[PDB]
Amino acid sequence: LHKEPATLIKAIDGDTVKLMYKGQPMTFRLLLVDTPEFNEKYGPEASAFEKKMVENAKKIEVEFDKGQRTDKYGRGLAYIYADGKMVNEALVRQGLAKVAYVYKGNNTHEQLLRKAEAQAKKEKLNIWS
Ligand SMILES: Cc1cn([C@H]2C[C@H](OP(=O)(O)O)[C@@H](COP(=O)(O)O)O2)c(=O)[nH]c1=O
Ligand SMILES: [Ca+2]
Repeated sequence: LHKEPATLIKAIDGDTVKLMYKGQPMTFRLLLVDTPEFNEKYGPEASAFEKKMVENAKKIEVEFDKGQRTDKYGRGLAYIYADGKMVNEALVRQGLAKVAYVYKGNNTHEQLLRKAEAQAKKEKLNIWS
């Protein structure tokens, strides 16, 4: 897997972000996670968390997995990094996302994220409280 440059356009909610990638605007959906919708419990906090993470970054990077790179809605499917820290992993680690939508062939970081989820749940953080 490879990290590729991109620049923030707009944080959208806990697990979607608009980025400029290869010079084109696109909505990215974070692989292997599910945050609550903004209307649900911890939704605003997931949104706020993702936003701060990408807005504070000097460097945003996109990492595609080995399988499909866009979903059925045209959203990019990637791991997103903020100054080298994976946003997908961080959300799970804080108990602001569940590991979710694990499809064969786009699951390189599954076991890393499940480990973070186990730590969040142990700590009774946020959605696990
Ligand atoms: C994360 C991810 C979501 N999706 C699709 C599955 C779901 O279809 P449905 O919309 O039919 O439920 C939807 C979940 O996205 P959201 O959690 O953003 O709503 O996005 C993929 O197809 N591949 C993926 O890797
Ligand atoms: Ca969601």
